[PDB]
Amino acid sequence: VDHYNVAQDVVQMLTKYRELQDIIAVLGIDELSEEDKLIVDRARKLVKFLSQPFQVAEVFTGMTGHYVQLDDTIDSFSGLLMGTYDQVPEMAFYMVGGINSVLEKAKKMAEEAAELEKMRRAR
Amino acid sequence: EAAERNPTGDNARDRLLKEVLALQARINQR
Amino acid sequence: ISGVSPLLYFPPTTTSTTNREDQINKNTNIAIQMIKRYKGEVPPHYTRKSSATIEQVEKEIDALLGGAEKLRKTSTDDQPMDKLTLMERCLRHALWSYHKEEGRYDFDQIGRWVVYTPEDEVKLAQLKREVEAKEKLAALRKRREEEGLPGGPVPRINWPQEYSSFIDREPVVAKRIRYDTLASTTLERDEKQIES
Amino acid sequence: STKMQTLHKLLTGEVSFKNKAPVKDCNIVHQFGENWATELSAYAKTLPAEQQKIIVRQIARVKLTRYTVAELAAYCGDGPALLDETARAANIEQGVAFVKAKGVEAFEKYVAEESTNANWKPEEAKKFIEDVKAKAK
Amino acid sequence: RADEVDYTNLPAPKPQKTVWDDNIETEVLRKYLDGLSQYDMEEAKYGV
Amino acid sequence: QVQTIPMIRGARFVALFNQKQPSYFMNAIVSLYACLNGYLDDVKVQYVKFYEYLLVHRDLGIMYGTAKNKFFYMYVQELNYLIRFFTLNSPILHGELEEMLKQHTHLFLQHYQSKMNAIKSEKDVKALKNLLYSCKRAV
Amino acid sequence: SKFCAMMDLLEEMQHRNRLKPNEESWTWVMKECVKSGQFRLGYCIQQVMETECKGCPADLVKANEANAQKAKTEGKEHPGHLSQQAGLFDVKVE
Amino acid sequence: SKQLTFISAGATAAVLQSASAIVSKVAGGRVQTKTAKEAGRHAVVVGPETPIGVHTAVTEVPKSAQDPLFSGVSTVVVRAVLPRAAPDSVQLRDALDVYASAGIDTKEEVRSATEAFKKSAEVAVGKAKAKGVKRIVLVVKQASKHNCINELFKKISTETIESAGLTTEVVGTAAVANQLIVNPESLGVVLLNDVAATEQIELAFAGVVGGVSRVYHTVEGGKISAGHSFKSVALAVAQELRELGLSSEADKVEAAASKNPRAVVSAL
Repeated sequence: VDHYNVAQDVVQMLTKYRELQDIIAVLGIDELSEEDKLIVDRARKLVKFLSQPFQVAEVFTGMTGHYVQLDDTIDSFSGLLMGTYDQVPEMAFYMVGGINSVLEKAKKMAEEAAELEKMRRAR
Repeated sequence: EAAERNPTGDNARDRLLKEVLALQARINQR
Repeated sequence: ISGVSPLLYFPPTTTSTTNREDQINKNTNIAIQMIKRYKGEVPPHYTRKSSATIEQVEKEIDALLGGAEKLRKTSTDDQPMDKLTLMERCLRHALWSYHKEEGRYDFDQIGRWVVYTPEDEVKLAQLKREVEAKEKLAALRKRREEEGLPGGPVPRINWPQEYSSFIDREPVVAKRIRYDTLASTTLERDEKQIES
Repeated sequence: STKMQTLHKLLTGEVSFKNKAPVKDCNIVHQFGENWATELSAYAKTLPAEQQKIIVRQIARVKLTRYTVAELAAYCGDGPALLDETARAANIEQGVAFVKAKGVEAFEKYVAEESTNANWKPEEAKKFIEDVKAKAK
Repeated sequence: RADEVDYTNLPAPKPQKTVWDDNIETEVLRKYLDGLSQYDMEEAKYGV
Repeated sequence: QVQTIPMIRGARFVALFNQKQPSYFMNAIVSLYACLNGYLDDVKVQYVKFYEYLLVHRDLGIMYGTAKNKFFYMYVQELNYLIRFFTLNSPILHGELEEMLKQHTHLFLQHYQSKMNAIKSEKDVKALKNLLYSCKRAV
Repeated sequence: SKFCAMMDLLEEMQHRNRLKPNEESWTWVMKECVKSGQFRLGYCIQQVMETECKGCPADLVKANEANAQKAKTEGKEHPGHLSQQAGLFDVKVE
Repeated sequence: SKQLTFISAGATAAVLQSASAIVSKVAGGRVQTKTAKEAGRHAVVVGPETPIGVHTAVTEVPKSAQDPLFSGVSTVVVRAVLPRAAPDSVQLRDALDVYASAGIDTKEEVRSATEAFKKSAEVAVGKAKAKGVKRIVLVVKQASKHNCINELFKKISTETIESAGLTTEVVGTAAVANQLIVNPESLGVVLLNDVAATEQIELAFAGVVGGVSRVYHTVEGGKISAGHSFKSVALAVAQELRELGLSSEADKVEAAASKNPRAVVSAL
């Protein structure tokens, strides 16, 4: 039942995202409501989060692949829909496998940007 | 007021999520 | 049930003593035991600033509110209240809270002079059912005692069917033992002792 | 041939059931028939001595597995060879207590029900009910 | 001469949840009795 | 958006037509009659399934100690052949039918819909959705 | 259910064969309700007989009331699970 | 002069009387036999019920008393025993699981349970190291009721064992019991969590092997013998006499137990 509910919610959110994409093409991305400016964000992370690196492509693309278990998939998407991961950057979900990969990539991004600030603050 | 008075795999995600966001706040500070 | 058994099955009616008094008294030892740990320490003793009985206080309140009956005027719930109404509400609320804490569960007046939040109505409804449920159970177990039946609740089961669909005797055996032992024991607890 | 080979492997522990269910006297009878012991013993004779000894030992252990854990703990304290007699005496004693408790006719009906629930033969039930009655007096 | 049977396949013992008579005693022990039923089903599935 | 009486009742009827398993004759006809007579006007469209589930399986009148009918209760499955012989607009069954419907509607609006309209927590929102899905799939 | 079987037969007699049930036909329904113990159904039949037939037999009415009181004394007036209170997030929709 | 302490825990008077007769006839009166309810040394406990003051419940397969059916088997079954309170009081094994459901604080009980499990784990790993096995088998009842005591047991037992460098394999009660009775040679060291079912399994194994004496390690530090049947009690007495420094008497009792289990007293 949880799997079915999560899948339907994702589909509904994606459908709403397409409808909102029509309106951001009319009034720019502010003029919708607060709710439809949180739907867009969590539904611009779902789209980025649906991409997965395949182990078969390790040689060509270099990046190591991921095999996401079904249990992880349901929880990972379920948490995103509720809004638990509303502070993670959008790009952390692009070509990553599982929720843990999202978090580790966030560490590598937050720490990476830390050096950039110390550089840009200095020099 | 009473609620304030009173107070494993999922913990790791919470730890990482908290720690991940900990640096995001620190970078903003300085 | 695969495999003819090595032995028959018989009722596990081993010990006959288990007198309800002793078992209930043992049940009373557990109840007092768990409650003390849950609650902790008995709160520090408090000395009354004045001496007065609850009955005396209630009589004084009745006398105070009786002289203003003619002056007292009713009004719509949404309309502002009067001094007499406010005094009556406060006094009755305190009195009935004290009574409910003591044990005088007179719901008719508690629902009037204490209910001011829908949460309060919820609590009253939950409490009202609980008291009635205990009364019926005590009467039922008294009537059950009058009828000399095992106190422990009996699951509606046909054990001849149980062995049939089951594949082995061991799970069925134990299941019989548990319910049979449950039926033998009575789940009553000492009343006055707990209230002390 | 396949049945005997599968039974030998199962008793040896090499191959377990589909659901990893315990290899009890109940489950072995479930999948290999009522007289699995007889056919297995005859088949084992076509095997070297070591395998024959293992088959005999495993069969004996399986027969001991025919009792529940509680019965084994209560009755098998003084060895397995004396388990059957001790259990029978304990079973007989329970019958005597029941007879002295709730008469005989009800006990006769109860024995009939238990024999029905135990898959026991009418002769064994009659032998048991007669023995307990004789023990009473 | 095709496959005959998988001797290593037992039927799973189909558990049945014990049902208690609907009385006031059951209402009082509704939580108590439900736990026993759950324990019974767990025992049946695992075996003991 | 002008919403007249026909529009409201039509929308509720469409929501009720959503089914997964066949519905017993008594349950289906009773629910249709309630919607037809406007008892569901105050009930939100998304909550119609939950309202129907309570009406059929549960009984709020018995729950909140406000029962006055003698025979017309939804747990009496034998009324199906009396409803099929007399009609729910008979002098015999019409009087009790209205009473239980009015009590059920009043209790539902007072207790359930009011709370459902006061949910903002994300966890509560998710819980409410799961409840609605279960109700939709079961009456 | 005997009551369901008999009511269906009356429906066939009334709505399809166009034959009006007589007092005897309705008195075989009331007897079953008393015998079965379905006092709530007996109430409806009692009104049915009074509305259509020349009243209801007194003995059956009194017997039906007696069954209702015994259930009331024994706490069986309504199914038990219906009286259990439940909230918005506590109703275990199945 | 010397004293042997007899503890009775759910044992029929016949077994206790037989034990008293055996010791009196074999010892000859040099060592007195006093009865009590708790002891730390020179103690024999008769009856299935666990006595008060024991934290480990180890049992092995003695070479001398091996049944012909179980010849050559070598497996050590250690049951962890939590501290035992008065019969009326709630036992720790049950309090640790029900108080959590009731919301009561469970800090002291957890601490006491942790200490007992650590001691039991230390005993189990010591036996495993002595025997040379690399992995031990933990046994936990998978009932939903025991969803807290077992969880702590696994959390602590695996922690201590992994710290020692050995492996742990968790299993239930039915599967292990069937394996131990049917194919016990595939298990070297098996630890059992403190549950009634585990106690029955330990008794069943101690009896099916041919009747043995279980060793209980107490809080005070020591080993006390435990039996439940005529043969098991006789072996327990024989081991106890051996500990006191009596070899010939111990051998005679062991020989009598092997020959005539139910009537050792008359046999010797």
